[PDB]
Amino acid sequence: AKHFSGLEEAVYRNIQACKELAQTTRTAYGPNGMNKMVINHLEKLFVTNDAATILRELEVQHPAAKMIVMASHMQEQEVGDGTNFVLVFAGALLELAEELLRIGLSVSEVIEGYEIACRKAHEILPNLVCCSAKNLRDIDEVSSLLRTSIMSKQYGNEVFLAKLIAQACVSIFPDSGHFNVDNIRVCKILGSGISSSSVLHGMVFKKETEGDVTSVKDAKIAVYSCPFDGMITETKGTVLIKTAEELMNFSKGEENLMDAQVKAIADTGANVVVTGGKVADMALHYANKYNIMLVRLNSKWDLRRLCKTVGATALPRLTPPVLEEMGHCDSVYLSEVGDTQVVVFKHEKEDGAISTIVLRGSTDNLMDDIERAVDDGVNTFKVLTRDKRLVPGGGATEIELAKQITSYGETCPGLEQYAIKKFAEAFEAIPRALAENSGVKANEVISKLYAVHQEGNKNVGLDIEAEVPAVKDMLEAGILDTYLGKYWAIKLATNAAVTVLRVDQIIMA
Amino acid sequence: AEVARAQAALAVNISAARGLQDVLRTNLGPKGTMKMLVSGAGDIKLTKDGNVLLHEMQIQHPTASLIAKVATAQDDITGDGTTSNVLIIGELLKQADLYISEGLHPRIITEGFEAAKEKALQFLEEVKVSREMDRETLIDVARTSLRTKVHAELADVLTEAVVDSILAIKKQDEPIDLFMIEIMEMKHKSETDTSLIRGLVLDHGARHPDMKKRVEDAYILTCNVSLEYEKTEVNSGFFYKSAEEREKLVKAERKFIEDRVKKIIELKRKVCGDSDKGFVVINQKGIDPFSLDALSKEGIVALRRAKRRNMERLTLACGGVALNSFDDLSPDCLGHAGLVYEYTLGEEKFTFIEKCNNPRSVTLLIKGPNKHTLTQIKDAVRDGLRAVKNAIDDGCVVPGAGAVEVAMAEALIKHKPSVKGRAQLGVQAFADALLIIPKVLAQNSGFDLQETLVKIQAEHSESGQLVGVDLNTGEPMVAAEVGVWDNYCVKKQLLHSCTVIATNILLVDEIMR
Amino acid sequence: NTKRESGRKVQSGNINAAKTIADIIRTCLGPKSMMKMLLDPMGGIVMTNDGNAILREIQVQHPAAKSMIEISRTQDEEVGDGTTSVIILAGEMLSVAEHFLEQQMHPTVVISAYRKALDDMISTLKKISIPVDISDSDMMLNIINSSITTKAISRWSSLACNIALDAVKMVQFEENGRKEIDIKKYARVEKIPGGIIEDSCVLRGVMINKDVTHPRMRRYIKNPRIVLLDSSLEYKKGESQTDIEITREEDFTRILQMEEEYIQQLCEDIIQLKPDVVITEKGISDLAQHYLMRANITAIRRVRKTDNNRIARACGARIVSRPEELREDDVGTGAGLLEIKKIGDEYFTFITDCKDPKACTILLRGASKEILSEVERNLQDAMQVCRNVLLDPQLVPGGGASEMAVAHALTEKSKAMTGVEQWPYRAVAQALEVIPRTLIQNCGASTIRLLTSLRAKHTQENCETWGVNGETGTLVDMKELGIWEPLAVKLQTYKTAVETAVLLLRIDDIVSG
Repeated sequence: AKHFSGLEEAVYRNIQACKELAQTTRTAYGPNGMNKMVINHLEKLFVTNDAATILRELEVQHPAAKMIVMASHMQEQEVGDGTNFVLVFAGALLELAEELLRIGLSVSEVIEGYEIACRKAHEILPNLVCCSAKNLRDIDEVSSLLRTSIMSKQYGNEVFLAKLIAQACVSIFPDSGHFNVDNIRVCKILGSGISSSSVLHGMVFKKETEGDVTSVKDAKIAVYSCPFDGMITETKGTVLIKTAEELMNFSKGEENLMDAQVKAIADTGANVVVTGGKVADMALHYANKYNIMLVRLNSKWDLRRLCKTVGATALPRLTPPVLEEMGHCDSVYLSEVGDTQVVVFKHEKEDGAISTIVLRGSTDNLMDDIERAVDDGVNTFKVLTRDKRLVPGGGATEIELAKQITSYGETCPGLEQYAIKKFAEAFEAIPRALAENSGVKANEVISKLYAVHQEGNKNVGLDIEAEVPAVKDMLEAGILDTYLGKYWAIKLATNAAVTVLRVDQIIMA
Repeated sequence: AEVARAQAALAVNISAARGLQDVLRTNLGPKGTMKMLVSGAGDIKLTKDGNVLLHEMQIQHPTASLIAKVATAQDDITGDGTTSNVLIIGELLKQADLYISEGLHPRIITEGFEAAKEKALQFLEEVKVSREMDRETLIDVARTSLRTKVHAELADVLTEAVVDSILAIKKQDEPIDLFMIEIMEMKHKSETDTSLIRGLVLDHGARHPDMKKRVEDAYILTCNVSLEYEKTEVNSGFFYKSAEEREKLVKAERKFIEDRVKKIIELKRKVCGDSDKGFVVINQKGIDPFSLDALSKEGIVALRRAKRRNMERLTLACGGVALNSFDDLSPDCLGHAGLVYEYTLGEEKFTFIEKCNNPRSVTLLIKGPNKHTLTQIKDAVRDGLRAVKNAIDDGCVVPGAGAVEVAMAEALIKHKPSVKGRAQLGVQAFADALLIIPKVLAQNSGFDLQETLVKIQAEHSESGQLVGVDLNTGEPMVAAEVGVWDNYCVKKQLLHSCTVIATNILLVDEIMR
Repeated sequence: NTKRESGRKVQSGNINAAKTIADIIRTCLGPKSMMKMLLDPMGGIVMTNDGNAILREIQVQHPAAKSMIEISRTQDEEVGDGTTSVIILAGEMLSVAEHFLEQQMHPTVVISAYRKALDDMISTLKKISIPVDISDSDMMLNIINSSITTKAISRWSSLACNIALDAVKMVQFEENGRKEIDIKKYARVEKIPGGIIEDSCVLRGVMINKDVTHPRMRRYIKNPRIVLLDSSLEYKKGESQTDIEITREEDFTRILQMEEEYIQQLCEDIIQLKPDVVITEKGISDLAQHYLMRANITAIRRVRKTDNNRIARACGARIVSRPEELREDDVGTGAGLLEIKKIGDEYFTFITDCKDPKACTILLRGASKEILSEVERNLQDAMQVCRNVLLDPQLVPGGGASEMAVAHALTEKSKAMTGVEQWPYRAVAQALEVIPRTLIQNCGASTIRLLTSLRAKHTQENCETWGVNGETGTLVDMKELGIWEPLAVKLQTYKTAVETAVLLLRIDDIVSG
């Protein structure tokens, strides 16, 4: 770092971050998501509509922001819609908390008041348990619950994506009591429409498939990054291609060498060779005759997905597999995935933990936007598995916490009296984020929600009914939340907010 | 080259010293605030702990070196109070400045500090009173000692936990912990938490289907290196650099593996019978799959990944002695732990050893997924274990939260010396230096810093009461009745270390480039 | 290259350089003290009461600065104290004298005034020197104690006394009739790890710590005989290179054993003849030592010829070629005790010796290994007062009273004599008086008013039996107070200072080539 003086980090650094955070979740949160352009070190267009992703990609130069980054990342694992919340609740509380400081309120006196308010907020949340639904045998129930999560993360086809994520997540384990984070793995294959994406189960290798079939039930695999150019460690790993005379004997010789390799795996157990290494011209010929599958050209990502599920372990050497390097899948077969030929394995009773949604788009640009919707939606299913408490649609949750917190200023006083009040406004930052998206007055949005006085129903979503004002029931629309989502978000948000607010000058020479 | 002489030169030293203390003024009590420190190495250390902040990086001055040197002395003995130290030295200097600037000598102020200080050590011996070494009394000190280091919430979680660590001595009373330090750190759901595990816990463990999960009669043999190579205590080389080399390394691991396992199964039979008691083996390196199958089936619990730091502690706890080879060892020299059980939480395995023969090791398990949380909670534990440790050793403890500061100041009563008045300057400056501790709590809290202090002086006038500024509301109170007391060791070593440092600053009137 | 600058221009540059050094050390001397802080170029803190230390670590300048470093080094070698004193005297004299007498115009007269102030000073200071006995310990006790607490040590004062006092007296020179000055090398101190004061022995002889290092090398023989090479050892110890080839394989084997073979031939000679001590000035090894231990003969190794010949007088036996050469005794007795105490696996042989030149290395023990260092410094100051008393039983009852005593003495004489000499002689009178005035600066009040009472006291009562102490800054009967300055330090410090100030006055060219 660099040196600082006059307790600058508290007044100055805290508000710089607030803004940096702002408007990358103050318009890509709620019922319509919005694209932001991120260019990475290998430059390409990348559209983000998700809070956790855009921060991983950014290099945080502010030390004030970095705390807040970590808490968003916990929330990415845990909810995938409490991740959008960390930023907006946290930034807003510091802006308001700065105002209090000027009056003379001490930094910790306010921190007391935010903490009794948070415990209190959590007491209100069982009054914001409005209806309970949970069928994990029904695609129909699941899709409505995910629907507000994926909405925030996409501007596209909301309804169609909701059926694909629901179909994957239910179908894999409809009797599980807990679900996994890498239970669904993405496969990102080029071509076709967005609404031409589909659902398979088990591992898909998105890279080239060759050999020739020979089984559809015996799906034993052995995983290598070791090439078959002429690399074998049971004998010598040297090639002879630097001499013209030898190179010719070697081309002819590669045929027989390849037969030794293929058998060497298979006999001890394989039917499909997983090969991150490369398969020569002559090599490709011997496997076609012999009739063992090849899944050629596998990058590190492709091989790791495979290893983690089956417990097959890769080496850069080729020797017959021991049992720890052997995996098994319930099935394999060769059929097109989205209308492109690949290998599809099945897992849904072997160990599950890998389903595949094929993300399609004639360009990689269309795919990233749907990558965010599914990946966040994995972890939203993991909340609905654990509990059934159903929390109304976005932004309709937020009003009631604000109304009962205002009561909390009046009944408690102290020097915490002020802090509690700004805790109240700070939950209103979330529908003010929707007012800022809609581009109409903040104040008018807030006015309608208090006037009808409905608490757990009414909010201004993103519509053309949000342009000339109206209010709508987000309790009944297929836009629902869950209890734990909000319980986690708030807890880690208040964790993050308070602790940046403590900071004082960096002392260095 | 350049040389600054006389009172001009002394200014250059004291002004710097005062400015460091001003920055750190923000810290102290829980109504203080964490300070963000970034050295030149990245990473956000969020520490309010003064000792950590002085060492990792701090403002360059000559006096930067002095505030750290005394921080170093304080921490090592007592292991609390390094925030506290900073602020009194500062306020002493302020007072000393007013007189020299009038047209007085640095040296006469200095001598009067020595007279002043000596009366104050003697003041401690009266004001102190014996309090229990029973668990709940130590809660009330632990609650206070944790609060001067770090924030309120962080202080509250650790109170009960830290007390149970230091209580599990053998009636071995020292100021510091030496072997009850074990740091285990975990990225977990709970954002901040500390768990009490009594006895020494092992870094990771191996588990097999046939292995004994619950073991009630564990004869530990502690081994080091390894089942990969016979006759070793440090690792052997490797062969894989060529294609041909790979095959060889794996093939002769069969011989190495084959020699080792034999030793262990024959020793198990002497000690346990067949399977009638349980046997624990400590691998500090890789465990080969072939050996995991045989040991596990047999009734032998293999453990994978232990430290050299576990190895030292394990020996004291079980009564066994270390071996660095997997070989036979006499039943006598094996340790006994009467319970071993493995709790698998998150992605790590914590295997406990409980029923410790000799408890001088305990383990605190730090939760915190985030880097920012882990650094807060973990660094509070260390200064916390040693704080409470001072209290159990100490037979007498002193009332706390500025209780003693205001008493000493009034008693030391102006116009008591008459010798030359050289003593008068010092005894007068030292009165106001002590009263920094009220002042900084009052600054942190509502109302004006001196406004709360004059009410403390007034209540102090009423005898039968030691009155200071609360840590949790910044108001006047009888400290004693609330329970907020601080160990003797902090308060004794404070006086010696503050006087010497600030004495030397005034002695410096030549600073050479 | 050549640089030309002439006269009074060069002579100011000298003042400028000297005085800046002199000022803080003028405060550091006395029984009150200051600190000269170095700000290092690498950073960090080093601070001393000694100006030369700080000059050495950085800042050397052409005129005065190099002169002050060089005279002060000679001073350490001599008495061992007063290293501090020289530099102040040299700078105050050059400061005060030069300017008034140059504007008037007379450089060479000033050089002759320095002589007349040297002549006066010796006579008057010797009259006030009071005889005490060196057969009465309680008298020597008072003087030696002051030297210790001039460094401000009172903890380790008592221990220094008991060792030093007896020990230096036994040191002679190799004239043998003296006694007197026992300048370092004929007195020394060497330290042994850790220890405590109950492990301290008084040692009036010399100790060899590379004598009996094993429990199979000489136990206790009251008087040993040390056998010099010759005909019971050999002078040889090396490898032969009669014919050598790198091509030859057997050459590598031959060359390395030839070292070892030679050592066995030396060590076999001692075995066959039976010494009880052998001395080698070449320096044997551990491994060479081993062969001597089966015969039960101690080796003294890593020594030097001047040490073994003095040590032979001390031990109680003269230098003999072999144990079969026995002729007329140069010393037939010399050691009163042989004592051996073990710390680690290294044995340390103490040998008490009376009235022989020796080397007189006395034992010491600190509280720790660090403290051995501080203890060794206090003895360097203590053994100095023993050589002072042993030389001249007459010594000053000074205490800064002494500088003052001479200063007033000269003022009286300048007035009486009249003549062209009186103005340069009056200038130097005053230079000497600046110094005791600074001691009163630490104490308080108007320094010059207090100094006036000293002036009146010198003619009326006494010069310095009733003098001034710098800790009171008032007149105190210096004899009753038991603060006495060592005459030997004051005599030499004042001789060199005039000369270094006199050298700079003579210089009126500084070239840089």
